[PDB]
Amino acid sequence: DDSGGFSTTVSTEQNVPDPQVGITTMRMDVSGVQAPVGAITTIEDPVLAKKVPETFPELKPGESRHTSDHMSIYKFMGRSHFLCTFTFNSNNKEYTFPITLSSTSNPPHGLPSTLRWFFNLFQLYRGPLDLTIIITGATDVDGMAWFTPVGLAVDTPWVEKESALQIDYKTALGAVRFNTRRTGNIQIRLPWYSYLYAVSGALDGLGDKTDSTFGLVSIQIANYNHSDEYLSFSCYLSVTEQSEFYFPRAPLNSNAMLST
Amino acid sequence: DDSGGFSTTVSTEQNVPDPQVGITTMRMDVSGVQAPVGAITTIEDPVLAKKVPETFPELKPGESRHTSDHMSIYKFMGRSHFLCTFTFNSNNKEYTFPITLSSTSNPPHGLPSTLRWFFNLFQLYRGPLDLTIIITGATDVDGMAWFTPVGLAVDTPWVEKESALQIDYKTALGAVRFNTRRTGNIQIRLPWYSYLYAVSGALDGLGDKTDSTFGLVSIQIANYNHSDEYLSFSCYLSVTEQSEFYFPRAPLNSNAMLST
Amino acid sequence: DDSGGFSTTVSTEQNVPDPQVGITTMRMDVSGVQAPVGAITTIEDPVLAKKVPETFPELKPGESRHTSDHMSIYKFMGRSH
Amino acid sequence: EQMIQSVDRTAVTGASYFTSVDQSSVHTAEVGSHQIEPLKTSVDKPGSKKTQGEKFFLIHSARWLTTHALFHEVAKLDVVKLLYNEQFAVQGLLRYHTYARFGIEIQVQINPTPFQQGGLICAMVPGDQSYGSIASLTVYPHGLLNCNINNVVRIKVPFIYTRGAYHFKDPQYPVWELTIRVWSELNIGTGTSAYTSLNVLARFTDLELHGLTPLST
Amino acid sequence: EQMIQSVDRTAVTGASYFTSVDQSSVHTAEVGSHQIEPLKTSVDKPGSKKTQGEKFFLIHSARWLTTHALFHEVAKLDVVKLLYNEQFAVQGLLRYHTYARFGIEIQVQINPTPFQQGGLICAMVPGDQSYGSIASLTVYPHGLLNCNINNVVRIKVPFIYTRGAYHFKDPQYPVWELTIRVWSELNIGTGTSAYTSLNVLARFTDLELHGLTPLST
Repeated sequence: DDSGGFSTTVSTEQNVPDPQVGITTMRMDVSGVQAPVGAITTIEDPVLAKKVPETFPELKPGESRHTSDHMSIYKFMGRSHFLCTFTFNSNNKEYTFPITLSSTSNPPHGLPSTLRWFFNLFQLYRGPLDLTIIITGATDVDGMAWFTPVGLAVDTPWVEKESALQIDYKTALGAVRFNTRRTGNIQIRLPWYSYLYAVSGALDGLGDKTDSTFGLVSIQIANYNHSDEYLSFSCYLSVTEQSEFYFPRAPLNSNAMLST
Repeated sequence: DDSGGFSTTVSTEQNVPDPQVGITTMRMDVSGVQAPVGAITTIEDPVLAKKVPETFPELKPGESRHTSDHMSIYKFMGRSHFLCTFTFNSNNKEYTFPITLSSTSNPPHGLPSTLRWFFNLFQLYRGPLDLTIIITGATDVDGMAWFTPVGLAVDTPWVEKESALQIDYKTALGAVRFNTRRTGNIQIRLPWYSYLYAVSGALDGLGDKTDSTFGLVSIQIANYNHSDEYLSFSCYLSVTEQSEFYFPRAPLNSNAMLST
Repeated sequence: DDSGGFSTTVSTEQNVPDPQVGITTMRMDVSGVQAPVGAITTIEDPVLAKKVPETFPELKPGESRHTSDHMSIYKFMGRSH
Repeated sequence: EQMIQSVDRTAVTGASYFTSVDQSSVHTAEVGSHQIEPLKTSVDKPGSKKTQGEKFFLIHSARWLTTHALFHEVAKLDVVKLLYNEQFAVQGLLRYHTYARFGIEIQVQINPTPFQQGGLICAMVPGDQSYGSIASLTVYPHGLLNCNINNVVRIKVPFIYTRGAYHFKDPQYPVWELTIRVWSELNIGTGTSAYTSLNVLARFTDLELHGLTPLST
Repeated sequence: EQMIQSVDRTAVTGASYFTSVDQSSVHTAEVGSHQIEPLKTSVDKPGSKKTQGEKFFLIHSARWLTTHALFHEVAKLDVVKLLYNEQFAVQGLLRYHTYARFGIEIQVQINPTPFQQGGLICAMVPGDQSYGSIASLTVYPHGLLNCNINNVVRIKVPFIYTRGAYHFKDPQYPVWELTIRVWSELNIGTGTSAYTSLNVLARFTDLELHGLTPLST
């Protein structure tokens, strides 16, 4: 061993991801009249942990009927989820919200519902995301929505106000201008731009100000001038497969899951 | 030498464009325990300038993760940029603005923000461009936008007024008529029509009246008659790859970059 | 170099013990009418120090008569004190 | 025409990360060379990074009692922040380096007298437990100290962290928090020692360094 | 008759210089393994003994004047005793080791303005000059700083000493004394700077260590 590890006893592994496939299938009978030896075993040295569990007579458990397979992470997370929503009282103002995995951050400002529950399952995350937004109410309203990477000059989160940024300084960042009239819904793939190797939501105090933020998104509206007619927004996320994952964690307690 | 150059000493080259590729990759270790000879050298005779810099031990600097490669000029400039914007108080009037690389010209009338910073990097430019425009506000408004080559009869820049041109004299130049209703956004490729070999923005005085102007663009609106409802415009540019570039320059000083 | 020494210039040695044998012998003429180049040299970089000294015409300096050789440390220190 | 020897005005030296460029220059003066004197002074493997940093260190210890209730945390420890410290000679390596990355390996030991009973749980959690529920700690790499059978466990983790490598002077947040809980409370007889010791060990693996610098001082 | 698996009562671990013998024992829990993440954080040669100890260090400096007479010692220096010190990160290596042996290499530098004149002599003498006459210092390894030509010298010595290897806490006597003398006095013009700087460098070679120990603290 170049790494210097000395030992008499065997060295082994534990908790290998995706040991088996979710769908039930054949990728005979299972076990009987031979020996149910694995029943009694000690739970510590992973060797004996990595033995196959066996208890009673069994039959090969038939076959799933349907091919659509729900326990692969992607095919699951394909379905989007709620993210955040808000309104406007005014014309020609901008609202910004961060996208932050902080589990400490508690909604209405923070990840609500499923997503909150979601990203605390594993330490590391990286890759692209899919932002969608949806509009309501008065039409022939215009908007521009620019995406701001972490740390660059940005106006406050969770605030409805007019910006001080150069329109240039905005638009060059990449932008989409659109009319509430014609479509009203949007699907765009967030890029992955970070100076981080990855991002993570299980954090506390100092770092949570940083590594927890995937990035910022701001939206500004124009020509809403007539106060009536009640605009509102909604935003949904889902993850393509070009993103990946790392290193599971323990899931949240009951008291950590909120919803609105 | 047919050109007559006599000399004893070697003749060489300097500043060959695109010496290396932006992305980090392998197109071993780099240098060590052999000689760091290039460290000390004289900076004048380009020979010794064209030696490879070497200082310390190194390792081949790994690999970029992503293929999307941002330091090729095109892939950069693909993203458009702000250009100019304005409004209308009236019905059935026309506004014209020039497209001019003049660095002397200072916005609000002139190239603002990024583009201003941009075209002062290199002497010569040629080829097509991509003009886009975007509309706001009241609908079922009609417009026609014709493109006028340099020098031909054209009404004043930076002015909102009704034209004296024959509608014929307009439309035959090529035109696009459109309704604010149905779409409202436009993407069209400016042609390259000039009696110039190319165009350039680094100029002063007399010539800047001429070689700095890529061409003119005018827009006229109709049926806006009802004064309310506040129309406004915006215009964005980006360059296809059929355009090219020549001969770098020095970039602008801090005090030359404005924005709005 | 496993020891990490980097350098452009030659690395060399200095002051190698017992370069020559005390007794005078042949272990021709020495030098002349060819070049007395080693006369002028710089004394620092041991390379130029390790050049053979040469100045004038010479003759091979004959032979010692006796074999008993006194400049070997042992044969000297044999005599007690 | 034999030319006389030319003095060398310009020559370049170098070592490690260092460089000089010298106009006074000349050749280098050696005497002798590397040697091996076959009667060996001390026959241990000569010291090196392998020798030093890779070794074990006692880190933290606390006694474990009965009065602890379920999941009463006996041990909330940090791997890194404790190693870096004046008390070790491994301190030397880091204190001169800005950036380091590494794997970790842990030993944990107790000595329940077999008349006692109970069990402990060792979880290596990056970041913090945060609001992750207690119940599931077994998800993480772990072993189960059990008065009955095992008196010892060994856990091994490679590097996991959100940035390129850890940084000592200004740690963002502790890499590996080492948590220990009361898995099944200690119940005792009468007259038996109602307490028992607990100890912890660590060593780096594949330790790599970067960025020498005095600024640590 | 398939026997059930036997718990392993006795197993032995070890690392570096360390050893354990454990009766609670069981197998070790890995996750993952050593990795190379191909986008490299910092591309310098990773740190190691080669990296650190082998490097140069500024040691001692003094200005050199006219008023110095013949053989007025400008510099009486010690190699070892100065290196071992708080001010370096190489300090780390030794301070945790009792015994060390090594080769030495020295740089010496000045910058006489060519209008000045004089010469200096650098001798590496183990032990001390003692009563050894001044005149002969050239016997030792040495170079000659000469305002005319060389502004630099490089000396290299391997290990020479009367015992097995040097010992820092209780040095018998300094291994390499570094002496410097005024070989030909500095004579100056009028208005020229009447002084000139002098600097010294060092690095170990084939550095070997033995005997880790806290007792340094």
